[PDB]
Amino acid sequence: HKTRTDNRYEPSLDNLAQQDVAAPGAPEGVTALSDAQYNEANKIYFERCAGCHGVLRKGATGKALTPDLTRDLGFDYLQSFITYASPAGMPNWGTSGELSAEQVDLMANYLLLDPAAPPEFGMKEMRESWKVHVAPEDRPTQQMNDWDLENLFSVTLRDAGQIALIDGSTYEIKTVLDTGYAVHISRLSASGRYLFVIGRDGKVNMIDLWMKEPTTVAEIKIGSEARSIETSKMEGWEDKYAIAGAYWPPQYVIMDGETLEPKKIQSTRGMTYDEQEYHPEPRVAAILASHYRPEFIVNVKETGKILLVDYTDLNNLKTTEISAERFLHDGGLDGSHRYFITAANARNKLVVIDTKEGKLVAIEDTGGQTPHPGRGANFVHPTFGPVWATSHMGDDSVALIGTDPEGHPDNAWKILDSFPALGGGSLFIKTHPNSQYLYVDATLNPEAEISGSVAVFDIKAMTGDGSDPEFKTLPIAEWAGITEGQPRVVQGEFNKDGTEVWFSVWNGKDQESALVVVDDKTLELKHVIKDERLVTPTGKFNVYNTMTDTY
Amino acid sequence: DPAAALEDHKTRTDNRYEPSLDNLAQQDVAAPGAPEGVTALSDAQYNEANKIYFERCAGCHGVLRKGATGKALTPDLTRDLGFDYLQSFITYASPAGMPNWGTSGELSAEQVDLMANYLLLDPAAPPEFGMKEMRESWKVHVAPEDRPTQQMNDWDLENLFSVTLRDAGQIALIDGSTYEIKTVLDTGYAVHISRLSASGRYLFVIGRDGKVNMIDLWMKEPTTVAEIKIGSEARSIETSKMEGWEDKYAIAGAYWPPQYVIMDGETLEPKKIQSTRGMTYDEQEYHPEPRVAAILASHYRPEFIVNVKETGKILLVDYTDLNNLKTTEISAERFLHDGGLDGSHRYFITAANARNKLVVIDTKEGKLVAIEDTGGQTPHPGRGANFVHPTFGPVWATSHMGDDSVALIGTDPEGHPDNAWKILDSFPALGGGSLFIKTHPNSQYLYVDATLNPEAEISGSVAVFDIKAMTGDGSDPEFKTLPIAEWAGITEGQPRVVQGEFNKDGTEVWFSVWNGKDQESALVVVDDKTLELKHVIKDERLVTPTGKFNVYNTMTDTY
Ligand code: DHE
Ligand code: DHE
Ligand code: HEM
Ligand code: HEM
Repeated sequence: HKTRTDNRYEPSLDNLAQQDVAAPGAPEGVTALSDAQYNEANKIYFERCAGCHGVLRKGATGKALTPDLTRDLGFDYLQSFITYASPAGMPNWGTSGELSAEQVDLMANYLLLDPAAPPEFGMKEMRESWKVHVAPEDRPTQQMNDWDLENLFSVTLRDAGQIALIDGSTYEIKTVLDTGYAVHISRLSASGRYLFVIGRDGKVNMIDLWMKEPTTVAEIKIGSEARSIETSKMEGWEDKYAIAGAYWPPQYVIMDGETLEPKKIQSTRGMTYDEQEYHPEPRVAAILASHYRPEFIVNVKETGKILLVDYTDLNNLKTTEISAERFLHDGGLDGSHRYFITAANARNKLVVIDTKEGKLVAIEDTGGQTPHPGRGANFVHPTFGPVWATSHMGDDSVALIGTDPEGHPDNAWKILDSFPALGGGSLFIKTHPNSQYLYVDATLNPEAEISGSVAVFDIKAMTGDGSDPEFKTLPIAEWAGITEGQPRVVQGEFNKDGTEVWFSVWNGKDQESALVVVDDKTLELKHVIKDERLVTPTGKFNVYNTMTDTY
Repeated sequence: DPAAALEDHKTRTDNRYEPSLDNLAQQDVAAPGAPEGVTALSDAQYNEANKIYFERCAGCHGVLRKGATGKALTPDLTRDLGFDYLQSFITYASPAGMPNWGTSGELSAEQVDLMANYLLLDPAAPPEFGMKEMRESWKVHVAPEDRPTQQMNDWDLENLFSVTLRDAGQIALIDGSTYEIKTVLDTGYAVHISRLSASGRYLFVIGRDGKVNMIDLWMKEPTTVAEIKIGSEARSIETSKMEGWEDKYAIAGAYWPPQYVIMDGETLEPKKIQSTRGMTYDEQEYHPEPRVAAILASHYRPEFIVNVKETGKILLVDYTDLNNLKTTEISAERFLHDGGLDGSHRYFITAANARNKLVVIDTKEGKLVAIEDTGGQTPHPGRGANFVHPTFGPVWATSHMGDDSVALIGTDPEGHPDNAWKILDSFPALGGGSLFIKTHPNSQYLYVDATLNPEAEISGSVAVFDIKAMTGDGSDPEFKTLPIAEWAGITEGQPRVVQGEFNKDGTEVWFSVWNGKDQESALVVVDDKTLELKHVIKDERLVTPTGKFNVYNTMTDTY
């Protein structure tokens, strides 16, 4: 229950926590909580505990806390245990994990009562929230603004419920668009015309980059808690569909790529792959799109299932449910775009799926604690050949896995090397075909100096001889020149040409933040982006690199 | 207005066939707490109400009370209605269950109050049943290696009949030519159906309580060689029938938990469990209790065909790879129940009973091909009846529970294009309450029962149509009425005749004369060529005979 560098990345269901709940009756031997006491405890539970234990308390990374188990433990045990607090959430907006004596009582009593399941969110609810602001027939037939769309960057202004569209060459903020609250990621249609953003509360906004003044042409709510979205990327299916994944309800939704009309909702509730036991809360994590078949690649966390969903027929729906490893989170395709490599983070494993054949290929331990690749980093190692890399939240290690079964059979799907970067708390590793450098952040590191810097390895100098490759440390936060707080540097993202890499210097909402652009060839500071509108910048997504999956 | 119960809860000929979860009802449950404004029930009182609910109400309203054919009765809804309304409504009783064993639907004043109070309380979900639970129940009595390598008894296995002796939880293996009860086997609780492996060697039976038994017909004395529990309430089972996959797998479907399980065809080892919880096909709303109904096996692909009732989805599950599981979830129609393959074994035709529709799936292409209203009320085909109509061509027939109609649908898209998947004719048989229609390739007759008809004369008889005399003139073909119950010579009670089943040669058809467990029942064998009584099977052991399955016709899907 203490704060580890690799346990702060748990889901904070703060949007779901806003829903009022009715206090249940208490069975013999259990004391009931008033509506207010219960609601106060429920809000705390959803915001700080549900991530590890589940809203239904059936367990996730943390064990189940169902009434039968908790009642056996007793109020005294629960009270004493909860007194120590709980793991802190993500920095800047997350919880501290500290509880008062009054709250420790509410929490202990709450865990002894029978929880209700939060409301479902189906077609009727989605269609009611579905709004087409600009019908397809009323949209332009060609780009009507003069922006360089493919070099645009879509930046999340987290706490402001907005995104900034920034010119990748001039660094001018072309526009700031409202979305509501905390967009998690931006994804582009295969043609690069449509920008899709998903907010943590399940709201999806679709933006037409071809309009003279790009704006939301359609919006829809697909759940109460969501983190993922993706577009159809199979040749011939450009702009056909979009898909969104939710934590609650546990489901994914395929929507029309032009109107956001909800077409197919699929529940992810089901059996765990290994112990084959029913799990009522299998959250949808990363969602990618196949380049080999007209399918979406969906990670189902708690059950350890990777779904290949064929979108050529939504009525006679074909899917391949792949038994993988529990706690699937993020991942990416290799350089050839044929293999999906994903982190089963809590189990320190990388799962590899062949998207052409639709089958599991390998599962390997990285030797590190809690791999968190984001989409990862693909590059040609001088000795090993094609590899994909990931850093870790739990330690300072960077692991490389071979990704070329045809040309380098002996290295394929094997962890070829592991070496240290700046320190623990890493979230994103990055490179680009035109770059000779491998960038690794350390966002969640407890040391300000480290969390504000980035490690950079020279791929060309890598020998794979077993020694630890040296790295240059870029003082990103220092380059941004921010006085107050301990801003955290996060997520490298390259421009279309792969000549410049951007990083977010993430500070609190009422504090100063910035984006730092680094000249990839020289590893020197290129530009510092600051604007009063740039509030809590986090995710950044270059249109071209996102639409083509170039990483 | 509570007086609305007079119609909503009235017993009809077509509303007595909803599930009775009497096995799940046996589990003792703790009383939940009662929130403010609600009076609590003691553990004893709550358990009593729970048992009644699972036995008489859960079929229509759901174990979780989220609604099935009947509306949801969750605490949020019932509390708004209030105790007074519920008490008054429930006082009128509820629809009766199936004959002989079903509920009367009558409640005492004490019980009515227990039910009203029960509905105001928050129900807990019954226990799940996963791999750990299944493996704990898994027992292999005779390892494959120790079984015979050839038939060791002298029985004509293909002409054998596996008959459900319902209430006793037994099955009688009866010789198809001598009519001798070769053996009566015990499985514990009520067996719903018998299915045969593709080779015809293994007999699989599914108990309503979720118990699966596998019987080796090659043993000198056939007995259960392996058993396993796959849930708390189950009604379906099937074997792999794709060429090259003989004896490879068995699959069982459950009402609770909502799931299906693929097992090893030789040992019953549980291999893959799949939850059926999901979204309804049309309104796309989450349903927490989608029951698995009929399960058939594809002859065109190595797949099982699974009907998921409340969500209206037909699943085509590919068993060639259980790790990288390929399935096709076909949006069909809600309330899918029973069905069968056409004569060519390519198309699955199934009844979405509560909606009076027949759904047709192309098992080769793995897609929905048609949905047609039968024009009748509550179609209940069983596996149906396929035959080449003299003027219409290949057709599949179904009778109805809600009326006396028999509907024919064309099943030949290539050879009789205009007639394909269209209701070609509809005509009356004996009366409403029909459950099974039957024919065989070697017979020119179509048999139709009327099991649930309120009139004894009708419920104890069968209508027989002469397929050869059928024209396409739109008029109603005549039928001969066979007094099956009368032929059986049974005095006490009103036994009901149910389900025709042919012998291997298709020269004789059997019917069950179904009476109560403490009453006399019988099996009646009719000579198909003459439509005359051939033989009556009576035995003190023949208690509550219902489903009958001929080994050959079942293993080959000949109907
Ligand atoms: C499932 C998931 C994905 C994969 C998206 C996809 O494939 O489309 C993802 C990706 C991401 C990516 C993707 C990067 C990429 O390059 O693909 C980014 C930038 C990101 C910024 C953040 N994430 Fe993320 N994130 C979660 C979930 C996820 N994050 C959480 O549940 C968690 C731990 C807590 C929560 O309740 O949200 C969490 C906190 C954060 C943050 O605090 C970050 C740093 C800032 C923010 O804006 O909230 N997450
Ligand atoms: C899901 C299902 C099937 C499909 C089987 C398959 O494809 O493997 C089926 C088939 C059947 C078939 C299949 C016949 C065939 O030729 O395929 C028969 C004989 C049959 C005899 C009965 N059924 Fe059945 N039956 C149910 C469910 C089902 N019945 C119920 O839920 C119900 C309504 C009440 C209950 O709680 O069980 C019920 C009551 C009955 C009876 O009362 C019958 C008449 C006597 C008995 O033994 O219980 N059901
Ligand atoms: C949030 C305030 C919160 C509560 C409440 C909570 C409770 C809780 C209890 C009572 C236990 C004891 C379980 C037992 O049977 O002994 C327990 C145990 C663990 N928890 Fe927890 N927990 C809260 C929050 C969190 C968070 C944010 C995490 C995940 C980072 C988490 C994790 C765990 C883990 C791990 C355990 C130890 C046992 C195990 O599952 O290995 N909890 N929690
Ligand atoms: C079992 C004894 C049983 C109970 C209890 C029960 C309750 C119940 C209530 C309180 C209503 C009224 C709800 C309202 O007005 O909102 C209600 C309504 C219907 N029921 Fe029922 N019911 C019990 C049993 C059964 C059975 C066995 C069936 C199915 C054959 C059934 C069906 C219905 C139907 C139909 C209605 C009317 C509303 C609708 O869903 O159309 N009930 N029941």
